[PDB]
Formats: sequence, C-alpha cells, structure tokens
Amino acid sequence: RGEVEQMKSCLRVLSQPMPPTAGEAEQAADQQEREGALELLADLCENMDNAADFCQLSGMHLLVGRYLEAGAAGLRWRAAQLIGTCSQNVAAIQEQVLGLGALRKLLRLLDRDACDTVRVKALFAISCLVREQEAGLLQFLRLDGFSVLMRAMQQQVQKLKVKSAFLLQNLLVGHPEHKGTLCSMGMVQQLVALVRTEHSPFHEHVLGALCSLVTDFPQGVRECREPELGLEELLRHRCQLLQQHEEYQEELEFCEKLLQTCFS
Repeated sequence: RGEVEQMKSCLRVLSQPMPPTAGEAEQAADQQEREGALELLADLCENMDNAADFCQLSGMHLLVGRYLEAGAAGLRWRAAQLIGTCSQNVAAIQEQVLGLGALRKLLRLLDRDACDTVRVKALFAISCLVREQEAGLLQFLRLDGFSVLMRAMQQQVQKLKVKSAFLLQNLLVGHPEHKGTLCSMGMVQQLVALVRTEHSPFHEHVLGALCSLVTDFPQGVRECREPELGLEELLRHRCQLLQQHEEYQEELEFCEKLLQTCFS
C-alpha cells in the first residue's frame, strides 16, 4: 500500500513548528509543504479506515488545535475540508471531533473568515458533524449556529448562501423538535426577508425551511400570518412566477403548501 507511511510522513510535516525567523520564500515554501501534506491526507482519508487511523494517530487533535486557526487561509480551508472528509461517513469520528471543540472554531471560520473558501469548507465540516449527531446539533444551537447560517444566507456570495440554506432546510427536516426555538428566534421573519430578495436558486431551500416551520406547528403558522410580514402577497406572486416552469416545481410546491397551510 504505502498509506500508513504517507499518513505518518504528512503528520510529521504538519507537526513541525512554524519556522521562527523566516523570509518570504522560506515562509511560502513551508506553507506549500503543509498544504501538500493536508491534500495527501485528504486523498488517504476518503477511505473510512484511513480516516479512523488518522484519528487514532491524533490527527484531529492537530487540525482542531493548530490548523483551523492557522494564519494562512490555504491551511485553514484544507484543515476544515479534511475534518469534513474524515467525519462525513463515520459516527465515531464525528463524536471525537465534536469532543475536541471543533464546532466553535468552525462556526467562527464560517461567520468571520476573510476567505470565502475557508467559509465554504467550514460549512462543509459543520454539516458533517451536525446532521446525523443529536449532541452536535444541540451544541450547534447553544453556539448560535442558526444565526451564523442566517448571516451566511444574508451575505453576497451565492455558493455559500445556497449551501447554508440547504443545510438549514436539512436540519429542520431531520430535527423538527427545534421548530419552537427557531420560531422564537424570529426565523420566520428572517427567512421571509430572504424570500423578498431577487429570485434565485437558494429561494427553494429558504421556502422549504419555512414549510418545515409551519408543518403541524401552530406557532409557525401564527408567525407566517402576522399582518406586517406580508407573506401571503409574496407567496402568491411567487406562485404565478413559477407555475409554468417545470424546473421550479419544488419551490412552487413549498409556496403552495405554505398558502394551503397558512392562508386557507
């Protein structure tokens, strides 16, 4: 194979201290070598057993402890990506990564990072940790993760807005016990504001999320019916805009369900 040795060699590169006094060429070479190590680890860690071996070698300790807060964006995003790759398919690794305080650091990257690729990979990592994990989602909530997702849907870069909205929709389907909290947090209002923006692909997920919040949930219905929100007007205009087009059928179905559920 040669895979255990690659993995150990890569961890040795990544375990080295940042070079002390360094000129620009030394610093740039050093960063490329660490980037390459993370990439080679990612290749290995698509396999679930490699992923587990990686964790057994305390790789997640190193990524969470040092690389999510590395100076260079290229290290941060590759670190976030590798966390997601390893944890995506393995419940045991999800739990280990959560116990290492990864979520607080990932949310900070998603919410604040100057580099968009870091944000996207952070969101990927978060999605892997939180979707099939009741404890990870509880912690996500406690860490104000739904507000982080909301600000991601509110900012400009379309890739992040679609992926954030997609995650919110998924969490609401998978975890309906949280509709109350989300409604009380004023998510109906914040989601409906997103529906007011220029029609685009993330709208489908936004309206899917709203659908979850009203489905068998009187508080969601009440919020949707609030006179100032103006949601009926919005939904009826959206229905007429989408109704002849086969490729918006799912967003249209969400609008229709909201109209049925909330407005006779």
